[PDB]
Amino acid sequence: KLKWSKAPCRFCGTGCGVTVAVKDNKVVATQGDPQAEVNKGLNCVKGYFLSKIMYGQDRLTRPLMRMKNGKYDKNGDFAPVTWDQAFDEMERQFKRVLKEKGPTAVGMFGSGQWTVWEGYAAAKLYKAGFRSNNIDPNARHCMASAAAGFMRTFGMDEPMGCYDDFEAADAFVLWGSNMAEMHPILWTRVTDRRLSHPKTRVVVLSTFTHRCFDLADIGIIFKPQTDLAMLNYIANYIIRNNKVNKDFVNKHTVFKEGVTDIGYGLRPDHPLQKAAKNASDPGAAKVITFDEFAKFVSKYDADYVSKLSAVPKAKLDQLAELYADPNIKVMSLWTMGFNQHTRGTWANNMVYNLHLLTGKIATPGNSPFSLTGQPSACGTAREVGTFSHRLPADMVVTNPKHREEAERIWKLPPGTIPDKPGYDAVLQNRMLKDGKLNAYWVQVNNNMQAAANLMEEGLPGYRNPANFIVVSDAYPTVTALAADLVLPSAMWVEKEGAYGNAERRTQFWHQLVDAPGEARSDLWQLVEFAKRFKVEEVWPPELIAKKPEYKGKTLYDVLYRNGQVDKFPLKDVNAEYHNAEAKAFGFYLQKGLFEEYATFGRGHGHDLAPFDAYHEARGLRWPVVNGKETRWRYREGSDPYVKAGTGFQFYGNPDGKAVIFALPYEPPAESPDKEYPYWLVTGRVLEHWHSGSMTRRVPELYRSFPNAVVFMHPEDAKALGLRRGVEVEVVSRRGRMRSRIETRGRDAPPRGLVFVPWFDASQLINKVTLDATCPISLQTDFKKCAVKIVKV
Amino acid sequence: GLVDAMRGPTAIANEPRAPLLYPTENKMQPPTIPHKIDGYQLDKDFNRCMFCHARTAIPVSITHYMDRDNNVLADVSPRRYFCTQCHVPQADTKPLIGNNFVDVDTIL
Ligand SMILES: Nc1nc2c(c(=O)[nH]1)N[C@H]1C(S)=C(S)[C@@H](COP(=O)(O)OP(=O)(O)OC[C@H]3O[C@@H](n4cnc5c(=O)[nH]c(N)nc54)[C@H](O)[C@@H]3O)O[C@H]1N2
Ligand SMILES: Nc1nc2c(c(=O)[nH]1)N[C@H]1C(S)=C(S)[C@@H](COP(=O)(O)OP(=O)(O)OC[C@H]3O[C@@H](n4cnc5c(=O)[nH]c(N)nc54)[C@H](O)[C@@H]3O)O[C@H]1N2
Ligand code: HEC
Ligand code: HEC
Ligand code: SF4
Ligand SMILES: [Cl-]
Repeated sequence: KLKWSKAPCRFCGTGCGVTVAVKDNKVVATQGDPQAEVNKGLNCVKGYFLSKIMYGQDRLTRPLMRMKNGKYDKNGDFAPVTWDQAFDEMERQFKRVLKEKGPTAVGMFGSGQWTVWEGYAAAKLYKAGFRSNNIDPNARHCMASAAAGFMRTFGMDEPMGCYDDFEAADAFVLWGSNMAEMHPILWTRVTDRRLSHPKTRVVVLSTFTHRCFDLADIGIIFKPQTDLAMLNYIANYIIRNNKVNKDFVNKHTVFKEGVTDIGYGLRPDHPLQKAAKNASDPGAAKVITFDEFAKFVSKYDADYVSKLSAVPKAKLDQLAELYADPNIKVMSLWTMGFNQHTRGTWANNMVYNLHLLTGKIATPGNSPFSLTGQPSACGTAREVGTFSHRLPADMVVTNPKHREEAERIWKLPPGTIPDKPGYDAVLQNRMLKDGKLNAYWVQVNNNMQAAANLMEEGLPGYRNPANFIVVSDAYPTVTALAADLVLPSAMWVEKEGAYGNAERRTQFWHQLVDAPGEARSDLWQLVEFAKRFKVEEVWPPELIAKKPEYKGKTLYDVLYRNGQVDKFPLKDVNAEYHNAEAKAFGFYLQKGLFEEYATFGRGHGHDLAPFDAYHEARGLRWPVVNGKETRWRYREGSDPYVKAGTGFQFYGNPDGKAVIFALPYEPPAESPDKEYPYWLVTGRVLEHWHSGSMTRRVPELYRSFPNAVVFMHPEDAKALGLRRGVEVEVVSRRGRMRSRIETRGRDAPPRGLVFVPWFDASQLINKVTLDATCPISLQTDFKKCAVKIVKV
Repeated sequence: GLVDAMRGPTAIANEPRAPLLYPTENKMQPPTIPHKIDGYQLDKDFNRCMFCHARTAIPVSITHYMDRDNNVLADVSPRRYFCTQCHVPQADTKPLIGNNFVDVDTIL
């Protein structure tokens, strides 16, 4: 009676497989997929409520446009309109802005919860169609430091290990990851390894105590940002105790020293930016020797590091010894504590240094493993390259050979792709406020809630009368409330999808149900809108003169009906499932997109299997070469790209070697002071996803954790005259929010620090945070700034 | 018009009064925990839940005693040890908005 079909979980980058039961157009149940290798049948509480996430009573079903006196008005209340009406106004607004200001004044803010084909369609629309690089995603707030860290150390993105490392590690080292709540099924694999093989050690480092400490053998609370000094201490330890894997280092690594004093990614007239010496080229580095590297880290001794970090020397040593001991297989894990960090690219480099010095990489259990947060920050944002500097498969717009290769695959005139990186996430809000980004489309994110410094940048940027803001969502959100046009979107299994998880596993799903009302997928909206633009309106004449076959053609024709993206006909669609977009445009759009996109990575290290293979499997891990997935990269015998006889080949780098970097501790952008004497850390809880727009509309998840709270040390509550349950304002120099004190909760911070989760749309903690970023990756540090706490 | 019930009526620029912390209610999806769990130890030294729910309160089902290969073991699987990844208590308060889910439970 039920029809059960496979899909990845809609939520975290773990990428659990689920099976989904449908009857009469409704998801009636889901279950953890017992045949999926990632989770073998388990989910967490979020996964187990997937059957409720599409059914909030206020699901968007019609376009809503601000209207006054019968026409679009910025000051108008939202009124329902047709799809043609919505797209007419969008078309007017985009064309007006393009003629007056050009493509640097249009933009898109996308998502690592886009399906792979959504992100690819949006990248073509902006980079090849509008000729704008102002497309960037919420994964900018997330994995940008990790991807910069990979490109610097390895020359290619994403982990070289895989989830199988959890069954082989002898020591897990969590560098601020709260896996117990944020990658629950991976933490179950940690817990299984540890309880079943009890010589295994679990080391948890954090700026506050949380549920991971319930398993930890060694728990380390450290001062925000002083992880940089701890990582160097370990490197020094390995060297001073003669535990370098010298053959590995000589064969497979080189050494660089990075430029320092690189500022904090603030507006250029901010005093911190003016103060910095090297903000202009903050990723520069020079070649050095091993010995210069050993000298550099020798400054990071126990006296300096233990005082700076507040971690006792005995613990720094227990930790350093697991890294050093050649017989211990070490899996290091990190998430936003390393990446949302004003030196988080360096921290990424620095944890790879520990593994490179010892040769503990790319083999089972010996695994520096960057955890990804969103379900498709990897499969979509990073691999498709939906970022202001990117092209697909690690390519960059600044490289002329990369632009040539995109223009070849996309059948564009030479010189079509813009060569200068466009506006990244943080800069998009600053340019909106400054009225320089005037037509803007947000899809599958809630960036008004999610971006730091809401009151100074994002809210006045969205409400600026010079700008026109379109938001595609499934539900009302504060982002949609700040927009001018809201488009009702089809979500999760209302559309055929692909998501790529933290271990390079791309997982497909069919469309299993039909969206309510006139909700339509983000994919449909992008490709439909592209019909509204002729090449003569969006391309300089000299490009049309080089491909004159395109005269008078629309972007829909150039980008989507190009002989490639439309080469698979309706008869290729599996007739047992709907496919709304295929029916809408007249060909198998997802398959054509995927196969054209897959041309970028095939034979270049990022190989995706044939489209149909993913509808048959429970994911496959890239590179998929001759039908076989790859579990360990860069290791001979595991990765088909590695030359025989080399042992290891980091073939992202021209000499095949990984880079070890000498980089210092530098302090946060904003630390506590006399006026604002507490650290504010922000983040998540197990039961809610991100902005809460999905989870906090599920009755059981709302009731499990109805409101955000200020987690506070009991001695700090006593010093402030507070008790559990009293209301406070949390206040920074930027803004304020009101919430209740929790001195007895699952997060127990040290004195001087509070933790506030960001899932509650009535408690917008991103009014308080600072949009300072790592200057290399442009990723915001939401994990530390200075606040005071005042009674209401 | 357009309202976000997860925020309530307050414009983005303003700051709503926070509700009280709600007490926890006393009284196939993982069942919710129909009792308070404040102060219950759940760590590698002691699993308070197993104190009443061991197959030795309604006991855990045999699935909870299964490893990754579906071998039934003589004690709770490490994979199920941290109960609160899947089972959650509930505040004694109504949902913010309706939800049109259906459980299979009630449609076969
Ligand atoms: N339940 C749930 N899970 C999710 C999500 C969700 O919304 N809910 N979202 C997913 C996404 S996209 C992401 S990015 C991840 C986030 O996963 P995490 O990064 O694990 O979780 P957060 O709660 O964002 O961050 C809290 C951690 O930041 C660490 N931290 C703070 N400052 C520092 C520092 O200076 N150094 C280091 N090293 N650590 C620091 C603290 O130690 C704390 O453990 O979760 C993913 N999984
Ligand atoms: N203070 C603070 N801020 C943070 C973080 C932090 O740790 N602290 N974490 C940062 C990080 S790592 C990340 S990943 C971001 C996450 O921030 P966002 O991605 O902005 O947050 P989400 O709530 O996941 O937004 C997803 C949106 O997609 C909508 N929706 C669901 N399905 C669909 C669909 O198929 N189509 C469309 N159009 N809409 C859909 C949902 O209703 C929701 O509004 O937050 C960043 N912001
Ligand atoms: C005895 C002092 C208990 C402790 C310790 C824990 N639980 Fe419990 N639980 C207890 C009773 C008497 C009942 C009601 C009878 C029943 O089985 O429902 C429960 C109920 C649950 C449930 C609901 C099971 C169902 O509805 O099918 C769950 C999921 C549950 N309890 C979980 C749970 C957890 C995770 C605990 C540690 C934090 C825990 N219980 C401790 C008695 C007692
Ligand atoms: C997810 C990986 C879970 C973990 C960890 C724990 N439980 Fe569970 N439990 C889970 C599900 C999906 C279900 C329903 C289906 C099933 O396998 O039975 C349950 C059920 C229970 C029950 C009810 C048993 C019954 O006969 O109906 C109880 C009392 C219960 N679970 C308790 C419990 C305890 C104490 C756990 C920690 C040791 C625990 N569960 C972990 C999913 C998950
Ligand atoms: S661990 Fe992540 S992927 Fe798995 S069920 Fe929970 S939210 Fe989904
Ligand atoms: Cl607020």
